[PDB]
Amino acid sequence: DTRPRFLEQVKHECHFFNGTERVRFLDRYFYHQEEYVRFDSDVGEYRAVTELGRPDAEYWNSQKDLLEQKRAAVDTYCRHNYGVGESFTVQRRVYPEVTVYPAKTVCSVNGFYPGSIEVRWFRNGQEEKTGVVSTGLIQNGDWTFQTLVMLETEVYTCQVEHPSLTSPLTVEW
Amino acid sequence: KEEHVIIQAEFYLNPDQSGEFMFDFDGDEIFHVDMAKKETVWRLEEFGRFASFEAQGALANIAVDKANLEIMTKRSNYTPITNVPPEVTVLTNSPVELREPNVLICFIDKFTPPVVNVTWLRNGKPVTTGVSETVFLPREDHLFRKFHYLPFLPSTEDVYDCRVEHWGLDEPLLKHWEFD
Amino acid sequence: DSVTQTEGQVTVSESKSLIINCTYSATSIAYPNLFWYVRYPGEGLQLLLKVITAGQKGSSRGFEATYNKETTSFHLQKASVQESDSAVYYCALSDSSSFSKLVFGQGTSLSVVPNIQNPDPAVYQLRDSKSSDKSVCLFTDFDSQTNVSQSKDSDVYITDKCVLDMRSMDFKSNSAVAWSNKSDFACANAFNNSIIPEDTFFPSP
Amino acid sequence: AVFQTPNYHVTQVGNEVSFNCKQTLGHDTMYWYKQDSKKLLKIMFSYNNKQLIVNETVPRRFSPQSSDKAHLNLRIKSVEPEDSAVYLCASSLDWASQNTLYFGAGTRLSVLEDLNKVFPPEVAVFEPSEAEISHTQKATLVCLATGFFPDHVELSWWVNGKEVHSGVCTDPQPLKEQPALNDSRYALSSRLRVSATFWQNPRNHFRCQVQFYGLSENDEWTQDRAKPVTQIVSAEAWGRAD
Amino acid sequence: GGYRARPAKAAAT
Ligand SMILES: *[C@@H]1O[C@H](CO)[C@@H](O)[C@H](O)[C@H]1NC(C)=O
Ligand SMILES: *[C@@H]1O[C@H](CO)[C@@H](O)[C@H](O)[C@H]1NC(C)=O
Ligand SMILES: *[C@@H]1O[C@H](CO)[C@@H](O)[C@H](O)[C@H]1NC(C)=O
Ligand code: NA
Repeated sequence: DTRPRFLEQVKHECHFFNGTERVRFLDRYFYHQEEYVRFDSDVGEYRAVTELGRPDAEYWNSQKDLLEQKRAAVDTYCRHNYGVGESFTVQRRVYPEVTVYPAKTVCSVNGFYPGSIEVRWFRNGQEEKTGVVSTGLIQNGDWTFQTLVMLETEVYTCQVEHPSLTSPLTVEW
Repeated sequence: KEEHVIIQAEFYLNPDQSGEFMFDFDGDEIFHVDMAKKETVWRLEEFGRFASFEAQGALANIAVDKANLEIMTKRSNYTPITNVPPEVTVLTNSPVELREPNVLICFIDKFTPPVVNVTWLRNGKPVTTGVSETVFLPREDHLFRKFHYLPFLPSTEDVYDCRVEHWGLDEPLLKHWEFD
Repeated sequence: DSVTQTEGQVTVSESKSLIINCTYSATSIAYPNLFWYVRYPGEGLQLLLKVITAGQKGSSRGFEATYNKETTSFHLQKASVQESDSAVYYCALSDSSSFSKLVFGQGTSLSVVPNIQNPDPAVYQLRDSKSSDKSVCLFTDFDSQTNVSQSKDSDVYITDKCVLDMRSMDFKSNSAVAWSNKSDFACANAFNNSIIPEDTFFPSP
Repeated sequence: AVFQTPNYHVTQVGNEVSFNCKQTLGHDTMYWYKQDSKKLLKIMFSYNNKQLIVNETVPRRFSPQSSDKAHLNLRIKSVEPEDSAVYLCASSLDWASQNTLYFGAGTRLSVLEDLNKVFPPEVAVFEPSEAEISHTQKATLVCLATGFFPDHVELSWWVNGKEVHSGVCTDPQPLKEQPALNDSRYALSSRLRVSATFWQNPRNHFRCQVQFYGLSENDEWTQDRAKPVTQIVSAEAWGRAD
Repeated sequence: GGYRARPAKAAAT
């Protein structure tokens, strides 16, 4: 209740650029929200981010087989875990559910994955670049996304382009 | 053009003595380990049919984090964490239609430490039927985020609220939602 | 869950090629790590080589082992064994999905036998420095292919073949010792259950 | 390095034993392995940062202990005959399966039903034969260590007060003097070969030494024969011109 | 497949 809190955080990060061709591994330790020591696969050893991690960086780098182990993490850890979940994470495709309806003072795209999406307003047969109000990408926390793209201004067509579909998705009103 | 980030995030918090272990993929949780039941909990049930994870390794990491926290607390001369109140947003999973099943989402963001009380209020009274919530999710600024869900049939006579209690808040925060 | 390797003792002449078989049972562990550990005489266990990536091969001290996916094997090979290679070799695995837990094979005892350039096989009687009545029989300087048979009499004791190296002379020799308390025991018949060279010297005392 | 103690230990069924181990590699994880009489290697415990993480259905007789990351001790509360084995201490960087394990020299435990079966060796040296000297100009001495139990011995040769290793061959395993009995006493032989001119110098001294590991001064002994304690038994010979 | 946890390291004392 009134007593103070103390938080330790550890984050082992794998950054993938174009699949597993280029991988960066980060072993990060935190006290509260401050990173005090870090292993960067681009560096090849532990380095103190602040003075708080200076004992750990010196101690860990001296351990038998430590540097050999952490330099292999891009293969034994990052590239491995990438392939374990590739079929339902990197290759996960859920196509969007699009509804177009007006409001009183709207193209609603819901339940799609991944987050990369592209939506335009056409009115009519020529895309309208003025008056577009986009809510932005919203993460639902359940491996689905949603977004609201509004237009206040005839055939109205909302065009959604998403990696789950081979061709654009159009909804008229 | 496949650019991704997989993060194994762990924390341990004193004196509450609570820790967690989860895998993040592009901001989504793959799984977490329930420390009490020593079980791997997949964010989606279908994930468990395609991959596996020995939850015991997570319990070993949390134990190391607990021992490391006591050491790091000594290194800082017992400097505590500074409270950060959260931003709370309430939205719906899909467009709202009368008498059509939907679910409310209470999104709690940018807060630390990872300890919150969350309560759904239907017409000012608590509701606990069919609610679900996620574990504390990591952020790039090393704060935390969290998702709470409440399925509901939208009606004109029902009004909902998400009451969030945090130590960084001087008073309970309450976000409102109702049908037009 | 299980590792199977060559059983028992393997005797190889120096400079011959060697293979020690090892297969593992891909049952509950879908992707194991494979190791070879070696224990030299009078020393502790230590890693020879390991392979943690399926497909790759590891090598050390002239040895070589390939993590064969399809064959589920990790055979240990060396093109020309040396006398210093005599040791116990253990094949091992660990499940790569959980805590390190080495599952060892039964172990293989390798004995690399040197070539005796100028054999001079003989059986000698040696007398105790303290009691002139006690004596032992020494079979020595025989070629490397000769096999010393253990005793099948409980009152006759015969040791295995031993290789000693007089380093200042650069001279190696095999030997075995036989002794007994039986009254009819003699060095002339002590090794009769072995097939020894026909030109073995039996000095008449 | 990985250090463990004791090297050898004999005790009676129902007694308590304590093994201790230390590693200086800076590692987080340490192990106890059991090497039985058939020389099959099987894991018993794994500790990571003073916390047990692996227990391979080990009888509650065994109580591992670690108050420090570099230390892992093992206590057997009431030994049974099947506990007779070599216990290996090991360490690894962490509990990741890819890590190499670094082992200690081992603790050789012998659990006996009756300590009256413990015997120190009798040692005798047999002088080179005149026939070998005339035939090869070399001289082989033979040492016999007989009648010891258990087989916790270390044999060494000493020439003119200095341990030698050249020209020495010791049996890798002892013989059972009565192979039918499971409690059979053992015999061990070793050879030392020198040039004939070295053996024929009366100023040269040759000594075979057998270090025996048996009971401690702490154990009680009611028998009439001497307490078979840890001791060195030696036999010697001087050079013979004729 | 099986996910591989990266083990947490014990801090220097
Ligand atoms: C991405 O990785 C693949 C790996 O097969 C490689 O062929 C390709 O050249 C890389 N770059 C691009 C732009 O695809
Ligand atoms: C640590 O904090 C205590 C209490 O606030 C203080 O007495 C002490 O001087 C501090 N030590 C350092 C090194 O700041
Ligand atoms: C949450 O509820 C518990 C139990 O009533 C209480 O102790 C705590 O102060 C509340 N607030 C927070 C932020 O945990
Ligand atoms: Na080779």
